[PDB]
Amino acid sequence: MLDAFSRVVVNSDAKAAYVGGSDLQALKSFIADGNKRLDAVNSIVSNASCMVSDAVSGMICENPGLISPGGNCYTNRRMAACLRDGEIILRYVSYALLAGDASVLEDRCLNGLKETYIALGVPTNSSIRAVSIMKAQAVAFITNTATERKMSFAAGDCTSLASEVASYFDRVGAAIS
Amino acid sequence: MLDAFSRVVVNSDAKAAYVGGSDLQALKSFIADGNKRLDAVNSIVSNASCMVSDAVSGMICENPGLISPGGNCYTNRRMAACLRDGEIILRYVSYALLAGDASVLEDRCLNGLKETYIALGVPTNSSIRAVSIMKAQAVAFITNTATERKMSFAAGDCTSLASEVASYFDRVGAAIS
Amino acid sequence: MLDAFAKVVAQADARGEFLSNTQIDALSKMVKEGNQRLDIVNKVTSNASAIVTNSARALFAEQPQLIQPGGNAYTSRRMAACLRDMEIVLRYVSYAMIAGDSSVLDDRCLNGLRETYQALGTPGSSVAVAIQKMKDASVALANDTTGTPIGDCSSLVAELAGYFDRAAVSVV
Amino acid sequence: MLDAFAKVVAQADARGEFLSNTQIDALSKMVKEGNQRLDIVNKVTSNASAIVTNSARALFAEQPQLIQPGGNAYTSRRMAACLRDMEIVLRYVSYAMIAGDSSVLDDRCLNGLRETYQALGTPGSSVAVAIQKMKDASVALANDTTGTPIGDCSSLVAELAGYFDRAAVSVV
Amino acid sequence: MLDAFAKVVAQADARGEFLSNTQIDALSKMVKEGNQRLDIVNKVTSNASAIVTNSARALFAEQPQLIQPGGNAYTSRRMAACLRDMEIVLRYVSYAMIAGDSSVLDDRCLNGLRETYQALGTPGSSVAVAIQKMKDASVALANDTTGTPIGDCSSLVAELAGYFDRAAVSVV
Amino acid sequence: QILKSTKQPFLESQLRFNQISIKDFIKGLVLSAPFRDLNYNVNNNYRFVEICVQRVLG
Amino acid sequence: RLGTVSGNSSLDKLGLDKFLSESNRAYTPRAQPGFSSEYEQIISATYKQLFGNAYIMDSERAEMAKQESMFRDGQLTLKDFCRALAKTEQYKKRFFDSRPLYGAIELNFKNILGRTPDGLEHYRAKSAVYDTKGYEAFVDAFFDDGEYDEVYDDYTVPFYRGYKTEANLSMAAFTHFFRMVRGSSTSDKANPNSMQKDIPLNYYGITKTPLAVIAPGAAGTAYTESFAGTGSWQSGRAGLNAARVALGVPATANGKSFRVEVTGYTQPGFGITAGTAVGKLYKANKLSRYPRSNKSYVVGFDELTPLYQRITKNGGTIASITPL
Amino acid sequence: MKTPITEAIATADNQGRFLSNTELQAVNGRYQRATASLTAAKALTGSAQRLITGAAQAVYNKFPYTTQMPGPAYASSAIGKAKCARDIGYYLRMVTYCLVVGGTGPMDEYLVAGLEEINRSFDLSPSWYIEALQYIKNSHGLSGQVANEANAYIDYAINTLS
Ligand SMILES: C=CC1=C(C)[C@@H](Cc2[nH]c(/C=C3N=C(/C=C4\NC(=O)[C@H](C)[C@H]4CC)C(C)=C\3CCC(=O)O)c(CCC(=O)O)c2C)NC1=O
Ligand SMILES: C=CC1=C(C)[C@@H](Cc2[nH]c(/C=C3N=C(/C=C4\NC(=O)[C@H](C)[C@H]4CC)C(C)=C\3CCC(=O)O)c(CCC(=O)O)c2C)NC1=O
Ligand SMILES: C=CC1=C(C)[C@@H](Cc2[nH]c(/C=C3N=C(/C=C4\NC(=O)[C@H](C)[C@H]4CC)C(C)=C\3CCC(=O)O)c(CCC(=O)O)c2C)NC1=O
Ligand SMILES: C=CC1=C(C)[C@@H](Cc2[nH]c(/C=C3N=C(/C=C4\NC(=O)[C@H](C)[C@H]4CC)C(C)=C\3CCC(=O)O)c(CCC(=O)O)c2C)NC1=O
Ligand SMILES: C=CC1=C(C)[C@@H](Cc2[nH]c(/C=C3N=C(/C=C4\NC(=O)[C@H](C)[C@H]4CC)C(C)=C\3CCC(=O)O)c(CCC(=O)O)c2C)NC1=O
Ligand SMILES: C=CC1=C(C)[C@@H](Cc2[nH]c(/C=C3N=C(/C=C4\NC(=O)[C@H](C)[C@H]4CC)C(C)=C\3CCC(=O)O)c(CCC(=O)O)c2C)NC1=O
Ligand SMILES: C=CC1=C(C)[C@@H](Cc2[nH]c(/C=C3N=C(/C=C4\NC(=O)[C@H](C)[C@H]4CC)C(C)=C\3CCC(=O)O)c(CCC(=O)O)c2C)NC1=O
Ligand SMILES: C=CC1=C(C)[C@@H](Cc2[nH]c(/C=C3N=C(/C=C4\NC(=O)[C@H](C)[C@H]4CC)C(C)=C\3CCC(=O)O)c(CCC(=O)O)c2C)NC1=O
Ligand SMILES: C=CC1=C(C)[C@@H](Cc2[nH]c(/C=C3N=C(/C=C4\NC(=O)[C@H](C)[C@H]4CC)C(C)=C\3CCC(=O)O)c(CCC(=O)O)c2C)NC1=O
Ligand SMILES: C=CC1=C(C)[C@@H](Cc2[nH]c(/C=C3N=C(/C=C4\NC(=O)[C@H](C)[C@H]4CC)C(C)=C\3CCC(=O)O)c(CCC(=O)O)c2C)NC1=O
Ligand SMILES: CCC1=C(C)/C(=C/C2=NC(=C\c3[nH]c(/C=C4\NC(=O)[C@H](C)[C@H]4CC)c(C)c3CCC(=O)O)/C(CCC(=O)O)=C2C)NC1=O
Ligand SMILES: CCC1=C(C)/C(=C/C2=NC(=C\c3[nH]c(/C=C4\NC(=O)[C@H](C)[C@H]4CC)c(C)c3CCC(=O)O)/C(CCC(=O)O)=C2C)NC1=O
Ligand SMILES: CCC1=C(C)/C(=C/C2=NC(=C\c3[nH]c(/C=C4\NC(=O)[C@H](C)[C@H]4CC)c(C)c3CCC(=O)O)/C(CCC(=O)O)=C2C)NC1=O
Ligand SMILES: CCC1=C(C)/C(=C/C2=NC(=C\c3[nH]c(/C=C4\NC(=O)[C@H](C)[C@H]4CC)c(C)c3CCC(=O)O)/C(CCC(=O)O)=C2C)NC1=O
Repeated sequence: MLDAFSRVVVNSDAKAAYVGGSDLQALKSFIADGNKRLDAVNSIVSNASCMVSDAVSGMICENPGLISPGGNCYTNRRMAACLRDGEIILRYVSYALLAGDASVLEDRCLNGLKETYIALGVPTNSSIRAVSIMKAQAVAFITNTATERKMSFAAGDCTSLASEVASYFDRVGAAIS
Repeated sequence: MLDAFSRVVVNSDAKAAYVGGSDLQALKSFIADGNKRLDAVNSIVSNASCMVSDAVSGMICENPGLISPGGNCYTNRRMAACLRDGEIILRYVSYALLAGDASVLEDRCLNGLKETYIALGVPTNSSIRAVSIMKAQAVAFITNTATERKMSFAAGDCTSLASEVASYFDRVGAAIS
Repeated sequence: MLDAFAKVVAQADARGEFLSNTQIDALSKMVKEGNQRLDIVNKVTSNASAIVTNSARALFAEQPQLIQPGGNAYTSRRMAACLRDMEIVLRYVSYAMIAGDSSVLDDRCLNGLRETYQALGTPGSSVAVAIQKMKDASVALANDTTGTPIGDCSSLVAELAGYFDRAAVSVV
Repeated sequence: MLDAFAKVVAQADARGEFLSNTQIDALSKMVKEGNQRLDIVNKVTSNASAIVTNSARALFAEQPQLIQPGGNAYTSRRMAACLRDMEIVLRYVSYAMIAGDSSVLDDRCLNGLRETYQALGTPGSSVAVAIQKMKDASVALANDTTGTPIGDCSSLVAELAGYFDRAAVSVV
Repeated sequence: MLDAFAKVVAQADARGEFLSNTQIDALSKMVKEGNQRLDIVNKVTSNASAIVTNSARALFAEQPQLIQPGGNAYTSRRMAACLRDMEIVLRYVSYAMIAGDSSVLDDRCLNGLRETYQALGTPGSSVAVAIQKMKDASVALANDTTGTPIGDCSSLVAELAGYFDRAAVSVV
Repeated sequence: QILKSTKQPFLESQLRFNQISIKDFIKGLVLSAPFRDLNYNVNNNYRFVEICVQRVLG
Repeated sequence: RLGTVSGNSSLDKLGLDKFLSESNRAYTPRAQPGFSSEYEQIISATYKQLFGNAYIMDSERAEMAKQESMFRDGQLTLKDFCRALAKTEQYKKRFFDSRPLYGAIELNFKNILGRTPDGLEHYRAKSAVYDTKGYEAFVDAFFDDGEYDEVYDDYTVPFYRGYKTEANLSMAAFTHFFRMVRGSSTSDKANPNSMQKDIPLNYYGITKTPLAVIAPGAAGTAYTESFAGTGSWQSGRAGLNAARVALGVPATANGKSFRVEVTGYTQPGFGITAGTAVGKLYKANKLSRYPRSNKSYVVGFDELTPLYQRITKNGGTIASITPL
Repeated sequence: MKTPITEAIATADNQGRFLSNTELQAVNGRYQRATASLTAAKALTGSAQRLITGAAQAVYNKFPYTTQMPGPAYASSAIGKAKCARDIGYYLRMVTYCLVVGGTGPMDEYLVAGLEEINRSFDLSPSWYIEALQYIKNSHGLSGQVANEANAYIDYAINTLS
């Protein structure tokens, strides 16, 4: 399973490259400000189930007829599966942040999620409308720009990694586009 | 699985006849030539470690692009598997000649190894160059004209039998083709 | 493409015998109810778009995420292609109504139609609602007694409801 | 297609080298038997409609369940398509007689022939017993001493049997 | 196919609103490279034979398997099959570079390339070196301002080499 | 020319097995040996183009 | 992500990473009291493993709140514990009663044994127990055989094993195994080849025919062709599937033949000018150009080049290409 | 299988058309002659063993060589006469299937297509079956419009053997 420490060793074994210290400086930049990844992960995994609390509630306020007859989150069984559907994919977003690659959301989640959501008739527009809501919901704990809450940080620019979650949120709508 | 003795039964079944003296004349001459075939397959299975030696170290000197970093026999599991993938397919034709029928080869392995192999990614032209390197490796041993090891048989001419193991191994190669 | 008459002929030929006396009056029953069956498909071809636009406006008022911006059937190139599928299955059930069987219906429409709806990403539970939205409107005019002499046409509209039910099953 | 001369071209093109001298004196043995090849294909295709209809007639005698109604070869569409495939194997065996190898018979006619028959449902054990009638009607046809002078062609009739038993084990 | 102007309209329709004014001056950076894209096409479309000669000059040298007797590209149509396949990975990248995305690159070349090499047995190992021998051959070839003024083009050298590595991972 | 000798009984069976298409079935009929000796040996190349655009392209 | 020789591993990117990472064995001969985060992880592992990653909520886990507690002293795992989970209402709601008998059999092998049965003589031995000796011996036909008492000793958890050469199933059982396993984000129901109402492998599991092993999550893996047999004995139709054989004069006219597998086309895409023809957009008979998608073709080697153009200029994605 | 009902469906499916008043008289005119054609099918069914064996003897009176000549294609033996009576029973069965469906559907599919491949292979003459069918044409003993429907599908079979 890939991470950014081992992204280069599946790159350099095309070259059979004994890694002299030129290409390793990005890994020495990965170990430089990986604390800002680490200080964002504790700002995610402690504030995790309030991301999904307004995900489908933010979806149903503008796409109202999925709790209507002929919806998709009509019953209690139809709705509670959707709240675990969104919380699984945000669990699998933040595996990739501390790892450093786009491994885990492709080799487990999107190795077959496009045929999943069309086997059930899960609407792909509303299952990216919530994740576009969960895009900007997941950047605000990294940014500390939130209307409601402040996390005890140190003050720098994490905008290299504030859009890296959005650079994981783009390829979750790769197949379910 | 079919036997040649079973082959005349279903021949005599949709015909709804009994067994006559007419088709019996093939099988009674098959009995007395049974020891000659029994003098064949014992030397096929007892020099099998040489035949899987020259299966894979011979095909790799005529395309060394698989031991290259990035090839399809590069790592030491795929190095281990190619030693293992060839020592089952000559074990199956040792079963197939005692029955005489190729259907035991067909239903066990030759129904569907081709559909796996392009999803396992291995090339088939490399395989049939490794299939046919066991083909002439086989037919030396049944006739006792092998160079570096000469074994104990009787005296005669098993070139009807030596075409039969050549009648198997092309269909081994045509299955992957 | 078989008929009701050709389905009982093709079962006879594979047995290799003539038609029995119980099978000719089973078909002589079927020809005297022919003007009932000609009066049914005259009702659902003289209203062959007033069924469809009133079934579309029923469904679009009920399910609102079809017309939403971003929807499956939102834009006007995916709106006539929604009304194309709502109009050919009203056509192809009415071919299966006049035949007496539905082997015209599944092979010319429904063979793998839920597999092409899988490839487009179409919600198929709502189109099965739209066939049921078309099914009761089709039997409300088949039961309409205007202009025709009055009799019993009971099992023919239960046959017509079975053709819509066979269409609405294999699209989800 | 490949004949026997096209074998050792492609059996040495991947090997890389030239044609070695120890192989071609076996191939100049084959042109001594070149005149005993072409009579023998002329023996088969002159009687090419008397080996087919004399062995389909002896097939339906022993197996009456194919021409009975509801059988596989019952109708006139499926009788003509039974005599079609009985002559198709008679072409591609005699194509392999003139060439010197099997590799046009089992590449254009036997590569999926039993899996054609498992999908259609024809008895694949029973096409082998029609072919083995045609084996015995042609090997015993190609041992006559009329039309040719006599001499031992016992080596070349085992090759004619060896493709007739190759279609006997292809179809089961 | 869709382009780099189309996706911010594809997220203006599938979201469903009007234009934000932050979506308008993000397109000013597209024409901050808009002239600077156009001379980058001149460094690859005027050197079409020049890269694909200089790369396959190198590729059989450290990897002599392709020219072996029994190698892949052995006959001259297979060696011409390399040259019609080396250029299209650069041609559709040259379609992708004037586009600004990889939609038409995935539409017409890439989707159907891993399995097509695997069915034919042409290796996935060495069709990535044909990316990589032209990868560094166009990093040098496009980084020079011979004819155009001098400034910042440090974005688009990480976009055409942001498309070769997309073609590298989509084939191995 | 829908005679018994001009029929193509092996090309007919591959259509019925859905092996080839209609476009591969029209291509087998112009390359059929009845179409050569009856419609291609008896006119030149400038009349045969008038046949293969009137019948094929319609 | 896609790759065969990308990092030397052929089947971690085929969808079997976590089915090859874990082993799921339990270490104590009875479950110790006091700590309830070390053996409840084993139960929710088996609640996705045996049910096939189906959603068991706690509203039905507390309906089944006896059968795991008797495992904690008194039952064995894999022999008795998931056997008790196979005799539930929740097991009978998904894999027994919404579907036919063979579909209940051929989904039980993925659930219990971790394989696909080949032919019908493996369907013969399992369905000779239901029609004679009920449902409870039908479920316990699996659990007391050589296929169950050898691969797992009784304190592991039953994994997937239908890809290895030590599991001597067939070569066709490989090809069915990636029809049944579509990554780790599917179920019995969230599977497009069969939902809960259907049967997975009706023809192909019986007749041992191998199929195109498509890597899941690929570009255009939303394809499966439908079924209609051809011929006049079985009164079938023609025009739905391309043939699986490629025999004849068009076998070796254009070289070696192939079978391609197109995902699907639409109405925008046919013209070579990037749009829709503004007009009536149809013919008079109101069908598409490809009036059902997910179609397939049989084509030789010397026309692979214009056919790969003609699919890809028209909006069709390709699943795979298999030679015939 | 062409019927009148599976032909007007096909021209409706060519034009994308709902079943108009044009296609509702092609299927109505089948119903005004399904009365007379189903009595003719019921009458030919009952008098089958009179008409089959009577036509098999009327062949042998016109062509007496067929009962005399040796070899397997002739009626000179017991099993040669049994296969001739099977064949007229195959021919007369497809006449009654056409009176049920109202057209020449079942004898197109099950009888006519592939027939000349058999009659050349097994050395069977097509004029042996004209004389068998010209017996059945003017010895079924029907009358009126019941005879008009049986005499339409009998000489459709004569014209595909001629
Ligand atoms: C129609 C009904 C309706 C809703 C339910 C909300 C749903 C909603 N929430 C957020 C957006 C958000 N939601 C959260 C979540 C939380 N904030 C916290 O700190 C808590 C711990 C946690 C639960 C309250 C955060 C951090 C953001 C981003 C910034 C913010 O709004 O605070 C966004 C913006 C996402 C985007 O830009 O696409 C939306 C639409 N808005 C609506 O219009
Ligand atoms: C097990 C738990 C555990 C952790 C999570 C880390 C905790 C941690 N976070 C940071 C440190 C930091 N975190 C931030 C981040 C930010 N500041 C902002 O206001 C932005 C909003 C946000 C950027 C996204 C910055 C800028 C630093 C200091 C630079 C650095 O990372 O060293 C540091 C370095 C400061 C120091 O040296 O003391 C440490 C130790 N260590 C632990 O032991
Ligand atoms: C490319 C690198 C390379 C090798 C690895 C060796 C391997 C090797 N051996 C043989 C050829 C052979 N190899 C054997 C096998 C054996 N002989 C015995 O008697 C033993 C019991 C047994 C185990 C060694 C036999 C019997 C032949 C045929 C020659 C002969 O002995 O008559 C061939 C020719 C087969 C062919 O390609 O068609 C090759 C390539 N030679 C090489 O050039
Ligand atoms: C009936 C016999 C029989 C077999 C052959 C195997 C079939 C088979 N072979 C391999 C797997 C393989 N087989 C080979 C072998 C070869 N590939 C090449 O490039 C060479 C042409 C050739 C050596 C001669 C290789 C290299 C692997 C890859 C192992 C891997 O991918 O990890 C696998 C995958 C194993 C797994 O995923 O666990 C299977 C099921 N099983 C059987 O029961
Ligand atoms: C216990 C183990 C066991 C065996 C190994 C075989 C042993 C065996 N081999 C042969 C006998 C024979 N085997 C051969 C075979 C060959 N001779 C050649 O010249 C070729 C090199 C080769 C294969 C073509 C021939 C020609 C005979 C003599 C003919 C015969 O009587 O079978 C015989 C019969 C005559 C005899 O008693 O010796 C027996 C019993 N049977 C067994 O039960
Ligand atoms: C003695 C008093 C007396 C009556 C007035 C009628 C009243 C009446 N009309 C209809 C029913 C009908 N009656 C007619 C007849 C006609 N419609 C016309 O426009 C034509 C002028 C006329 C003769 C062709 C038709 C066409 C229907 C069916 C239409 C409907 O659904 O009502 C029915 C139901 C079935 C029936 O019996 O016909 C009844 C009870 N019956 C009676 O017992
Ligand atoms: C060429 C086109 C064509 C038509 C449009 C119809 C029109 C039509 N219907 C009927 C005749 C009839 N039509 C019906 C049908 C019905 N009566 C009802 O009240 C129900 C609403 C409906 C049931 C479906 C009945 C029941 C009769 C017979 C009247 C009776 O019962 O006495 C008749 C009288 C003669 C006949 O039976 O055919 C005619 C001409 N027939 C045709 O041939
Ligand atoms: C265009 C078609 C065509 C043919 C079919 C052959 C036919 C043919 N065969 C022979 C000549 C012969 N042909 C045979 C053949 C046979 N004897 C048997 O017992 C077998 C039944 C049969 C083999 C199938 C023999 C034994 C000879 C004489 C020996 C010899 O050829 O020297 C000759 C005389 C010249 C010669 O001796 O070679 C000719 C013309 N040649 C042709 O040009
Ligand atoms: C009409 C067709 C058309 C072209 C063929 C190109 C050619 C071109 N480029 C530039 C203009 C430019 N071209 C470059 C490009 C480069 N400088 C570098 O350092 C790189 C090595 C090199 C890219 C290969 C830069 C950086 C500018 C802007 C000058 C500046 O930065 O001040 C201009 C001047 C007008 C302008 O600024 O847009 C023109 C005509 N642009 C076009 O519009
Ligand atoms: C590790 C990867 C992984 C996942 C991603 C999920 C994937 C997943 N989702 C659902 C299943 C589902 N998921 C949804 C969710 C939604 N539909 C909508 O319209 C909303 C927009 C959206 C919520 C955010 C719905 C409605 C179902 C169907 C439940 C049902 O059919 O009742 C199922 C079926 C489970 C079952 O019902 O038994 C599975 C396996 N599970 C996994 O193991
Ligand atoms: C290129 C060479 C070629 C081969 C190899 C071939 C096989 C072949 N045999 C077929 C059918 C058939 N083949 C048979 C033949 C038999 N079934 C029996 O029960 C008998 C044992 C046997 C006759 C003696 C029958 C009855 C059909 C079915 C015909 C139909 O369904 O229309 C079909 C379906 C199409 C058809 O002919 O109707 C194919 C493709 N076709 C070819 O064109
Ligand atoms: C629409 C755009 C398009 C694509 C994407 C395409 C791919 C494509 N590449 C092919 C072949 C090929 N491609 C190669 C190329 C290579 N093999 C190697 O080993 C080298 C590493 C590499 C570069 C030299 C070879 C050798 C073949 C022929 C395979 C064979 O004949 O064995 C073929 C088979 C037909 C043919 O020979 O052209 C297709 C369809 N063709 C197209 O028209
Ligand atoms: C041979 C007869 C035939 C079949 C079997 C068939 C299936 C079919 N339905 C299609 C589209 C479609 N079908 C629908 C229908 C619906 N979507 C919804 O939201 C509603 C629930 C439902 C109906 C109101 C829509 C919106 C499209 C267009 C989807 C697209 O273009 O991407 C397409 C794509 C091409 C087209 O525009 O027609 C095919 C091939 N088409 C045919 O002509
Ligand atoms: C339903 C469509 C259909 C038709 C038409 C049909 C004809 C048909 N007639 C046959 C034979 C035959 N048909 C006859 C009939 C006759 N010879 C005479 O001398 C009489 C004058 C004449 C009877 C009127 C005979 C003697 C044979 C046997 C030929 C043989 O065994 O070689 C055979 C050979 C198989 C057999 O019956 O043993 C076929 C296939 N089969 C069909 O499935």
